[PDB]
Amino acid sequence: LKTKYANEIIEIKRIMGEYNLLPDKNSRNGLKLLQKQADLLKIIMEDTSVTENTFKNIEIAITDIKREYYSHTVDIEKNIHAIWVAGSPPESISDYIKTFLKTYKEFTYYLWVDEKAFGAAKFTSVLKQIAFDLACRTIQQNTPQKNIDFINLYNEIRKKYNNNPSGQQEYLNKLRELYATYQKISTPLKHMFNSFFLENMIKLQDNFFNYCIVKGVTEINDELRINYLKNVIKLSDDDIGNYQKTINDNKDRVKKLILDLQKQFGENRISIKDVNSLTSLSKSENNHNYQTEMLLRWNYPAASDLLRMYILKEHGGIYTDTDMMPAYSKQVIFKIMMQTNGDNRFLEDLKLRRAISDGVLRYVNNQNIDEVNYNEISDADKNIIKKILTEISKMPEDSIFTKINTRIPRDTMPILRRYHLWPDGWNIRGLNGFMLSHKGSEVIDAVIAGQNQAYRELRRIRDNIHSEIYFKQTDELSSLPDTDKIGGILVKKYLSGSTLQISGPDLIQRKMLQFFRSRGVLGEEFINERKLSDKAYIGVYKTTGTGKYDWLTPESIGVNDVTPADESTWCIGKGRCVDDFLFKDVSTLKTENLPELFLTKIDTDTFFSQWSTKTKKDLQKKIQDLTVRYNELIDSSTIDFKNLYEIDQMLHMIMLEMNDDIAKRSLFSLQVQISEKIRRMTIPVDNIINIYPDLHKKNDNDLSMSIKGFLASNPHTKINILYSNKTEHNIFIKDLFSFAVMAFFKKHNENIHNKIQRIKDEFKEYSRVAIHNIDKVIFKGQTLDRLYHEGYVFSDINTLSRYTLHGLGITGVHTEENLLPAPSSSLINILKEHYNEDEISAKLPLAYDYILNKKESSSIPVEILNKLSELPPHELLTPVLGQSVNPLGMGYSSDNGKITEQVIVSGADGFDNPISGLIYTYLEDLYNIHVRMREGTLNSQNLRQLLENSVSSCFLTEQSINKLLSEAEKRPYQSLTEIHQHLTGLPTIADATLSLLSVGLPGTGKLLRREQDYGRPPVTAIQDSTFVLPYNFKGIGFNDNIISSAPVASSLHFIAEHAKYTLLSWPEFYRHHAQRWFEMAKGYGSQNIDFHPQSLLVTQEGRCMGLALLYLQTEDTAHYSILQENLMTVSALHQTSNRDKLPLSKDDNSLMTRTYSLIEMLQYQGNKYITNESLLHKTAWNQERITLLFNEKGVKRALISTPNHTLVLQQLEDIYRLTDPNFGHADFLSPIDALKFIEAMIQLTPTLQEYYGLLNKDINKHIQVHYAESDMVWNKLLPENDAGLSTRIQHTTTDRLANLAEPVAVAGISLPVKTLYDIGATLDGRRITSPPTSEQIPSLRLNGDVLNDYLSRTVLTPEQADNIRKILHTQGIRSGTRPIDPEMIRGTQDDLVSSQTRLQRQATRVKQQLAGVLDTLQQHFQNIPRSSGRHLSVENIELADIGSGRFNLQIRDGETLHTTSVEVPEVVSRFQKLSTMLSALPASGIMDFDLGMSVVGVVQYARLLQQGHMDIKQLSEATLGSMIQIAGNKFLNTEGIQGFRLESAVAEGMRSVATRTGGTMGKALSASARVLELPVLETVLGTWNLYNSVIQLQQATSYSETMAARVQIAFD
Ligand SMILES: [Mn+2]
Repeated sequence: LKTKYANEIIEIKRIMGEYNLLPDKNSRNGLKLLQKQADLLKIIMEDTSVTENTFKNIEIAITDIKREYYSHTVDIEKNIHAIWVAGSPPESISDYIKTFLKTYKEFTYYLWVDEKAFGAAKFTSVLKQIAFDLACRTIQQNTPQKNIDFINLYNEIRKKYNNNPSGQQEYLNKLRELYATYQKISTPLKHMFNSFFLENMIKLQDNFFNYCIVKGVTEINDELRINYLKNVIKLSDDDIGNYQKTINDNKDRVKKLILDLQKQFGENRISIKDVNSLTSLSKSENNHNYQTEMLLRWNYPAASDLLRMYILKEHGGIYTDTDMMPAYSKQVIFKIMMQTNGDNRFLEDLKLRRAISDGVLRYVNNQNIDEVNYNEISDADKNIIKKILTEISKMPEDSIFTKINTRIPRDTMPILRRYHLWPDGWNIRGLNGFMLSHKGSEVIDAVIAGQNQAYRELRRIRDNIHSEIYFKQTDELSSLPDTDKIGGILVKKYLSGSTLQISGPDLIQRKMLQFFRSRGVLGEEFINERKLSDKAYIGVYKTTGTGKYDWLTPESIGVNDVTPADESTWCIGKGRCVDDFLFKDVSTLKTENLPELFLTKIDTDTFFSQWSTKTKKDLQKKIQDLTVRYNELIDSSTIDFKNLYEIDQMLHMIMLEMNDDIAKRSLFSLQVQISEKIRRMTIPVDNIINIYPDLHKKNDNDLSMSIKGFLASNPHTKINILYSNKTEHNIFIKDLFSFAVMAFFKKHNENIHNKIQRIKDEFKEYSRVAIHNIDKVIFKGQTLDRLYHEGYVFSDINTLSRYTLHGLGITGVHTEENLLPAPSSSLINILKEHYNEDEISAKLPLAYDYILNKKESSSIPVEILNKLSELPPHELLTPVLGQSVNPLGMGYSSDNGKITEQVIVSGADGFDNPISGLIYTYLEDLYNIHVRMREGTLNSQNLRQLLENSVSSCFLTEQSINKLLSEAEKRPYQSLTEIHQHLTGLPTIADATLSLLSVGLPGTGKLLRREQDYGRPPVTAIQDSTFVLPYNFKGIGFNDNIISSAPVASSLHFIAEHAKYTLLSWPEFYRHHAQRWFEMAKGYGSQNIDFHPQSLLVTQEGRCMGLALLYLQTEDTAHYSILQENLMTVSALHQTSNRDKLPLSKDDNSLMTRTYSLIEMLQYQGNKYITNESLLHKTAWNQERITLLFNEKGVKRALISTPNHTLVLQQLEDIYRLTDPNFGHADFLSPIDALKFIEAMIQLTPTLQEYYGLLNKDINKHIQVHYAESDMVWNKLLPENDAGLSTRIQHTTTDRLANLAEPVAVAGISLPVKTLYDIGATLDGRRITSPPTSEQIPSLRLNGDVLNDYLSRTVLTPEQADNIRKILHTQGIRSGTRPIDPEMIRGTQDDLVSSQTRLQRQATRVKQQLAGVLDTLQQHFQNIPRSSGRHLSVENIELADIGSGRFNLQIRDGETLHTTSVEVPEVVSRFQKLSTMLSALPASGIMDFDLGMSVVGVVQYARLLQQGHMDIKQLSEATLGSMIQIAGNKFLNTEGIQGFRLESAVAEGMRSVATRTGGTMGKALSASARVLELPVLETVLGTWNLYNSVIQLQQATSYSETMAARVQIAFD
């Protein structure tokens, strides 16, 4: 290994030198160097070819390095810190302090006192009262089927006790009894009472922080709290007096105690330190978690969990709790051991150590020994303990207690260890009640970061809007602050008044374990069995080779934890019912000042109630103008940025033009509501991931693994690996020039080409993987093009690339690191059964290796692998689909609350994206500054001119320009991110996006920026992460844990290869069943039946879930109608876009893309929900049960799922609306009729039953019903941003143009703009949306396809036909579209309009039917085993059966393979109808005009085909023509005339029909027959030949559309 490891050997020399050149080796940097060289030695020994001598040398080097690390120890500062809980009686405290001052001679006792939080207990009690009352109100209102006895009794007791406020104890005891009653409530109700209470309290805390923002205060005190209370609840003077009395009493108590102890021990010996004098308290990243802890705490008599951390970090020394006692000395413990005849029960039993410690306390402080509480102790033990105390009371006060070791290892915090004799055995655990550390310790930083992360995870309940409520997770000691358990603890404490911990000893132990693991090799002695070891604690008692532990000479001297005043000891006595309580009536809450919990509109009558007269008379007019727009913005289901910008800008201006305080508060409430709305409306994300690899690392295994994982996560994901060749080329030139400063070209080119070709070939067979060259999609005038041209090399270039590719239209998730899809809940549940929560993250790489690839390793049990193979890969991983981002259009990965640029999730196509434009402009400005600095020609005035007319000028401050000029003079060539950092003082452009937004969104943007300092997530941060880093498997979200809260797996619905319907023939399904649908609905009692069939999804993938969920969002008739119209419009647009292959305007295209992305995300989410029993209750189909649900259990919405389809049942108003996406909806008076109709509809009709998936199946066991426990669950699951599909009627370009009444003059004639757009008027390759100016009129062009469709749909007047012919003649047909022959364009008179319309309708119907017929023929022809080539060559067709359309088709395959069976009754039945109506025409006064026209069209199409004279498709079309001819011959040739032509017979029949009944119908029939008799028109044959020659080859469509176009040609 001396060759490969040679260079690293050089490295080790240098690290040794770094060890040698250390002024202070006892420092962090030296230890870092030590771990670096230890890891290098690890790398050396990991090589397989290592001799035994090298192993021994490495081992002794490791031992020496470990000894050197362990020798570097720090002597802690001589301080002792104790936190004074406001509610602490000094008589029980002072003694302990004296003890700690009599043994620790050279130590100063600092009592940390928070003067401004003396009254905070009452404030949090009032907040808790309000939150619980709100939770009770919402529970009662959300479950109106029954009244709750808990709520009734609770309101009863509160209201009754209002009479006697002085009876607090009477109230608290009755509340304990109330909790005893509450324990018997239903478990789902308990879960809702646990989620609500917590969410409401977090909301109230956030409201208080918002008030702190609006008052512009910097530090929070009691006066601020009292003013907030008076502004949120009516406060009388009595409660203010109570608050002040508590504050004064606390001040007097603390001053008296400190004065007494200072009189005894001296001035400087014991002192008071103010809590507010800590830098960490006001630190922004601590997020004011100290204030939040004051509210979310259940350990009342205990001290704060976060203050001790700050104190240890900023001061160092020893932190102790009040009731800790110094450990017993060696001599005293030895003597008590020998004086009790060897009975160790005295040194283990808690109830006895309590009495002994009480006696020692009384002796040390010269108090009466005989007064020791001796209860629950027998007389014999009492007497022996009495003699014990009398014997110890002779020993020198000095030799009664011991001290501890104040020399601790550098950057380590010892933690006391506690041993307890429970009845079940020995309980050993670490305690945060006694810590050692030193100032500037770094493990304290890790613990503080962990505490902040824990509070973030706790707040995740309210942060995540679409977060589930009902997870019945069992108690598992999860690292997650499991929200349900914490809410339960909080409710229990609020009700009764007296385990799990957010930031207790458990979290501290976890964080120290993680940090010591991160330390590396040298920490191996601080971790044992992947857990905290015995050397990370103090007080560890080694066992004496037996069951019990020897109490003489412990490994480390501890602290007497057991004391008569332990928090869990005296609490049997103190009732604590007055120190921390404030009973305030909540019914008088002022809802208008609470935007978090109540969304209110501008009620102009009551809004200006507390405003002063002058502010009213100045600003009321402007507010009244704002009223309607602001209410519209709030009530909208989408966010339009123009109105938001206008409203917010003018609200901010109004705020700036005011000096009041109440009106300022109301306007700030409006801004808060706006910001919350911005937070709520999330937009979907496209199923696209774009990885920008760094093509220089030695291994690409991570890239392949990431691509495989994202391919396996979902079968529709699109993956784009964007690499740039110019960037690599310029990097090569830069390396060669740097080498030249102080041959390989072919090697480098081969290396890059080989890597790119290898990644291309590994995923060659997958179409979803696209290897892209970035310098092939960017415009030449773009900033990136200039960056490549100049030779930009700086490492941030790729980040810029990402931003550019988002502005180019490439949406999705852009990333550089090799992301992996997050593991689903199923994989985690599988892994949990054989692993703990801390090993799952370690074993996940092996599981992913087994899922994506097929490798297995012995490090994982076989049963795990077998369980993993039983599930599909897409059921174990989370795909990119189903995600959502902020409406501002960009989200970023988070790292401890700071958003970074590892992952950029950029909205969805078609949605508004302001950040795109902002970053585009910013990148341009940075480029301009960079280029002007490149030549050194930048000065202050130029810098001002560059950024004018730009938002980035908001960063133009004097210090920023000064720094920019200084850095420009120091080094002219700086990367764009360096320019950004100089200009703004921000780390990343992601941080600058919000500041750029504030320009156009002032006030709201500033508010959202200010909320980041107060616990609220950044608005541009993704919360739920579906990705994990490949090297550490940590989610990239803000407040998520991938292990304990992994997302549920989504069920994927897979359908058969053959599609029963395609887009062309889909309307057949609606047409043939609509009438029977209506008849069934009307016969089952329906009174309102509406038909709005959908055409968005013609296949059953997703079981039409998406659409159904949309119909489930509506709660009102009006919203339902608006949604129905919008959906019909989008469906028509879809048919126009893809069935006809017609271009659309930009607005319509964006609307279609928005609706489609929303539908796909909704379908994914719905399919995920229905399969997970924790969220929606699923029941088998039973009419009585469902009626009981809809009548008794208060269920208002339900999803009825068949195997292949989904129906929606609602309870709008007082009627039950059953919605079928393919058939519209029906309205029923009672649920039972709706259920009967659903049963009949899905059961009776055979084609319906087969298509829905219920053929030959019992409907009582294959139809499921999914419903919610409470209606609010739907409000929690369904997204709020509908893209306006439910509130506002989206308008297509045609509707907008139809409103304009000004005509446009083209080619000398004037026609309306709507008609000009209809005929396909395009400017430079884009359909017009506005009246063209006179200059652009010559540039207009006519789209051939749109004009052809318009002609085939419209019955023009002769004058209009002349106008269109003239316009086409003077403008021409746009190149690449369908050429149109002017002879085709004609017009009809008034009397022949109905006939022409019916003919066009029949043409469409025949197109749709023949499409299905030809698909059937292709399917029948493809299942025939065919050898090499396409020589099927149908020998002979013959019509066999007359009633079912049986055609015997001999196939002359050459191998005598003959399939004489096919069922095509659509062709035969029309001719049967025509013949039977012709024969009985003299005896029937009925004439079917539509049937005649359809038959005429079919025979004309067959004539064109056969006159025109070798794969499956064209052969099947020729076969179809043959069967049309044969059926006509069979039905119209009554006698066997050899000289029989179908056209002549059909024409003669039409002529006889026309001559039997006169009129315009007869004239039209005669004209059709006349056309049939004569030879085909020259122009007709010309257009047919032109199509079949050039147009079919030009188009890439399948063959069905070409056949439909030909039959349309025939009908025209
Ligand atoms: Mn305690």
